Amino acid sequence: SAPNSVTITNASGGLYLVEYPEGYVAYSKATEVTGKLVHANFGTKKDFEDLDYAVNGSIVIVRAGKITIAEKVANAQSFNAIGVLIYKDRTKYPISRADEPLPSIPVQTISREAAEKLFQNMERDCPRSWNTDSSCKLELLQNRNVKLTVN
Amino acid sequence: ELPSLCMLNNSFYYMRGGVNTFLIRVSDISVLMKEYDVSIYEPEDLGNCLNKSDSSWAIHWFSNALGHDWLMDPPMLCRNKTKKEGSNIQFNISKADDARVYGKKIRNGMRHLFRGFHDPCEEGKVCYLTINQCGDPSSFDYCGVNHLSKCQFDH
Ligand SMILES: *[C@@H]1O[C@H](CO)[C@@H](O[C@@H]2O[C@H](CO)[C@@H](O[C@@H]3O[C@H](CO[C@H]4O[C@H](CO)[C@@H](O)[C@H](O)[C@@H]4O)[C@@H](O)[C@H](O[C@H]4O[C@H](CO)[C@@H](O)[C@H](O)[C@@H]4O)[C@@H]3O)[C@H](O)[C@H]2NC(C)=O)[C@H](O)[C@H]1NC(C)=O
Ligand SMILES: *[C@@H]1O[C@H](CO)[C@@H](O)[C@H](O)[C@H]1NC(C)=O
Ligand SMILES: *[C@@H]1O[C@H](CO)[C@@H](O)[C@H](O)[C@H]1NC(C)=O
Ligand SMILES: *[C@@H]1O[C@H](CO)[C@@H](O)[C@H](O)[C@H]1NC(C)=O
Repeated sequence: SAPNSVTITNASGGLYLVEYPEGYVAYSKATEVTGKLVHANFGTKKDFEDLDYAVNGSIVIVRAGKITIAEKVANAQSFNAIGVLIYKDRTKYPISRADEPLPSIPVQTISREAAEKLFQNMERDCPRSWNTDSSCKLELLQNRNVKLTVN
Repeated sequence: ELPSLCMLNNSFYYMRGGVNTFLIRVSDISVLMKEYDVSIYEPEDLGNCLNKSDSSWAIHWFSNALGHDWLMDPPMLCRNKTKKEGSNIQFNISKADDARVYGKKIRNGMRHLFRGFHDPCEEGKVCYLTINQCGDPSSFDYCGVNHLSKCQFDH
């Protein structure tokens, strides 16, 4: 019954609570994941392919939009991500349904407020090609980590 | 009386005012934004940052002890009472851009309040002083026995 939480940790200086998200969740189990946070745009197959930086052992943050969220988490898991954060962009992108097969890693939807609070602690601008807010960033560096707790 | 202060180590500092205890940390992480969170323009506004309003007095004193000018200095940010994350007060003390001078003052404040203060702020990077009331979810278990036990309180 403990609330779901997204927190940021530096190199042992402490844990800082970003948000208690009331948004929809999928549990494989009640889980606690911790690692580098990394942006994967819409989380499509090509989005993960085009990334210039490691996804394994990392939590991915993706925008809702082009594909269904199940496909997003399937792609993230396909590239060995440990969890998925989903936030909703300012422009709403229609979902189109292509060929797809048949949730083990935690999946948490967060407010755009929490997404921007994470981004302000992240580095590297998102490509202009994504047509997303300037607050967007790609990598959580400086040995920082994000902790997602899903109960 | 006046609040009593003790620093556990370079990471965790603590204030005790009345029945309440507040964690104080200094690091390069911010979880508050001007666009979403409460800006404290005058001391009264601190009554928007804590679970119970009265305890805000402890923050008030601490602010003036740091050197905060309620007239010219940048407003500190805090999380609203209605939000369920807890209470978080940020002083932007970065050694960069427009907060540089201000930050210095605040760090000097710390040097007078916590003998043996360690400055973790790196030059040209972002830096913050964060206050979390003990017991709120935002202070986690940093106000338990394994921390406050081996800290000795004074003043
Ligand atoms: C706590 O306080 C610190 C320090 O004041 C803040 O950090 C700075 O925030 C300001 C305001 O957002 C930033 O100022 C901008 O700097 C840009 C230059 O980029 C440098 O810094 C970035 C860091 O992200 C590096 O990546 C980059 O390589 C550079 O080294 C400028 O481009 C901006 O110019 C804007 O203003 C002019 C007028 O002055 C306009 O006319 C322009 O069109 C333009 O819009 C701007 O000056 C600054 O970058 C931040 N510094 C650092 C070190 O991060 C924190 O934001 C603050 N925290 C909170 C929560 O408030
Ligand atoms: C990703 O895989 C590489 C394999 O070369 C490994 O060295 C690295 O540690 C992995 N990353 C994480 C976060 O586990
Ligand atoms: C500070 O103390 C905590 C426990 O009180 C400990 O886990 C941590 O490693 C210490 N860090 C430093 C920098 O002293
Ligand atoms: C805190 O939140 C409530 C409702 O969410 C709002 O009415 C109030 O104005 C907020 N406080 C401040 C200081 O903005």
